[PDB]
Amino acid sequence: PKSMVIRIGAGEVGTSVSQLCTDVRKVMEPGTASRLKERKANRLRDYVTMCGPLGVTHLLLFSRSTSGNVNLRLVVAPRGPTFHFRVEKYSLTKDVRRAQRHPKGGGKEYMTPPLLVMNNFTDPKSDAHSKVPRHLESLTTTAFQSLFPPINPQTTPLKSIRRVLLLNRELSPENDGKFVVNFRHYLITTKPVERRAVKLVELGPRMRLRMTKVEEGLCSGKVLWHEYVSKSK
Amino acid sequence: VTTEQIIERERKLRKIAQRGVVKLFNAVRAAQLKALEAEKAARREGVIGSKQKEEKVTEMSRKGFLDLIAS
Amino acid sequence: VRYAATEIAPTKSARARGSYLRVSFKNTRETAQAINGWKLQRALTFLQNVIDKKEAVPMRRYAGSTGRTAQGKQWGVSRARWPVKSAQFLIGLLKNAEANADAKGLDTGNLIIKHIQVNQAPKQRRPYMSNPCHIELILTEAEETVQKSEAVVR
Repeated sequence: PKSMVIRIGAGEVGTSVSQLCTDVRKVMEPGTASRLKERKANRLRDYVTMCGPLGVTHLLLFSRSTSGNVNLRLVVAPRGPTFHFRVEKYSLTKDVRRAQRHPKGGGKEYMTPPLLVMNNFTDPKSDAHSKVPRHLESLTTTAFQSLFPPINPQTTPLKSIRRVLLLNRELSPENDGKFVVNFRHYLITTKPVERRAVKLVELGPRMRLRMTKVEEGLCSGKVLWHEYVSKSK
Repeated sequence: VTTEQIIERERKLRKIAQRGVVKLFNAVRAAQLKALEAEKAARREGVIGSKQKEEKVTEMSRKGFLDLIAS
Repeated sequence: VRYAATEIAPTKSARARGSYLRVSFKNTRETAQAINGWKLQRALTFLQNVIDKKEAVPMRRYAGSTGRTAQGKQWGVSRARWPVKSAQFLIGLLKNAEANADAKGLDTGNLIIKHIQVNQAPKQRRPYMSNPCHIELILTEAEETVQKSEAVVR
């Protein structure tokens, strides 16, 4: 499982989005191309035709609209699906380190991918309102479970286990809530109190995602569910 | 004020993530240690030693301990 | 008269036979010659690497020029390939031999392949004829050399 983070979605790039994408790539290490330098003449076609032979399975695209709104498109190579998230609030890794009293610099931990922890997403039916649960949430779970390599607790070295990626859903299984996606990154510190204490340190970035819209293919296909626009039958 | 309250909610869900990380931690450690001890609890080279039976036994073992720790 | 060298002790030895196997005789012969005379763990890891495309079996007698890579340096042969089904069935047969030796009560640590013979099998009468093979391999614990007691004069 390989993933790449690209800014080709935006017409032009700035310092803030560049730092955000650098942080996202750092999160995606070691299964990502760090030296990927985006150029203005490049396009989604060129990047997917690079993903093809490179065996990349997942692609994050950071786009910026003329209004300044930022969108994160999580696509699965090489034929979709596509998930449109909207940026509500974001913080840089530099800002997180500055705010933290004891920031920790990335090190040998770059060799190990983070473990995915997923909270408040409703897989089983609680109200038979299948349209949000049985259409969107299971796809979210599968999409991230495939974004990160499958984790076998019975073979994973605990000393290699060093990073965690939190996806917390502000939403209840009764389809009541703010439908907010919380993306965060934490570093594991194991302290001997065998009884071991696990302390999690913010690494960033903090991401506030609005689950806006979906596509079957790579930036193509019928709208399967759009929050604001429901198409008649 | 309101922002500050947002950051106490921040540490709240931070502690929720901490509990999740800790439970995954001790679940993995206990499952691995117990399954390895159980599989080593045999004869010098096991009762069978042909490895086709032990692979399936080891799979059933991690599965039982994983289910027991999960619920 | 002359006496032929006696066979190694059956309870220091282990035998394995596979008859009517549906793998090419030339490929099986080449793989057997490559793995002949080696340590058991060495042979198993070698065949696993052959499956994993890591190490190559050199062709000497039944050699058809297919690959000329750097993997042939360790054998000094310029023609090396990767017999997959050969490696897999031979792994199965040495695993069977190891199980037989364990049943007989031999030291698993010191099994070495003294003998491996590949013969042709009756042709599969289907003009396109298949070439099945018979493979028999004989393993032993490493030969043991022990101390002398000092001779007493009298």
